Amino acid sequence: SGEYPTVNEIPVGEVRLYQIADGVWSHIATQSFDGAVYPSNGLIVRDGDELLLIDTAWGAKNTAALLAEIEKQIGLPVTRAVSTHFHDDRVGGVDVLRAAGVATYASPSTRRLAEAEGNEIPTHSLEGLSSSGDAVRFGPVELFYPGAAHSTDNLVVYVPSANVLYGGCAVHELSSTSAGNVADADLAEWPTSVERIQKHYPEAEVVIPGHGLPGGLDLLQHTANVVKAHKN
Ligand SMILES: C[C@H](OC(=O)c1ccc(CN)cc1)c1cccc2c(-c3ccc(CS(C)(=O)=O)c(Cl)c3)c(C(=O)O)[nH]c12
Ligand SMILES: [Zn+2]
Ligand SMILES: [Zn+2]
Repeated sequence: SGEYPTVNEIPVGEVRLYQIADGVWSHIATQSFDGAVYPSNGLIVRDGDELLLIDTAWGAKNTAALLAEIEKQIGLPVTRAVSTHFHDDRVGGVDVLRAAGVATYASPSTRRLAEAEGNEIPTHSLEGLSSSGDAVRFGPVELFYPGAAHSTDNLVVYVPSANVLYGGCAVHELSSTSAGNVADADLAEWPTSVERIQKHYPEAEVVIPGHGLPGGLDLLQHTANVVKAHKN
């Protein structure tokens, strides 16, 4: 159909790519957790004759499959990866990346939390992101720390060439009916963090959530709405 691929269409272990814009893809994979199956997204951004990866494919074997799919579909080497928070859907697979020549990065907050939780740990620390509203450049993207939301360390990623906003797990898809896995969330700060994203990226054309279908800037307001209803 060429439509964005949904949880039931992706067996656990296989990875899909979806072209978002020129030089921008999402990657989609599925994983089992606590007896249910979930999709999750990441991003790929062309960086000259190399690629920048945002987030793993949620597990070691999924991430190996991601690398194979990139080779098949794109054929440029992944040289760097950024993980946007410490959960396994973002860092699970960092060891696979590190053994495939990829330099792995995350904020110091993410690295601390990953280490404390027993999740895989990116090698390199991203300074300059410790206060909400902070932004830094990283190859063809901007990394932005909006404040605590889904997690206290969550980062969002903007692709200025294409006006693509990758919200990661701080942003939910339009069909969502709850705020996802909130165990490490700050439901009270989340709307404020989303407002910071809205103010900083008003020209975003595509908004990609951490899980589920991309859309437009409405994903941000919807996220605030579902989080408020969850807190309530
Ligand atoms: C890998 C990730 O682990 C955690 O978070 C986690 C938190 C604490 C512990 C305890 N040490 C362990 C693991 C995770 C595991 C399993 C599921 C998720 C979901 C998710 C996403 C969407 C929906 C549909 S929705 C919006 O309509 O609710 C749902 Cl149900 C869940 C999300 C997310 O929200 O980012 N992260 C998910
Ligand atoms: Zn998470
Ligand atoms: Zn998530």
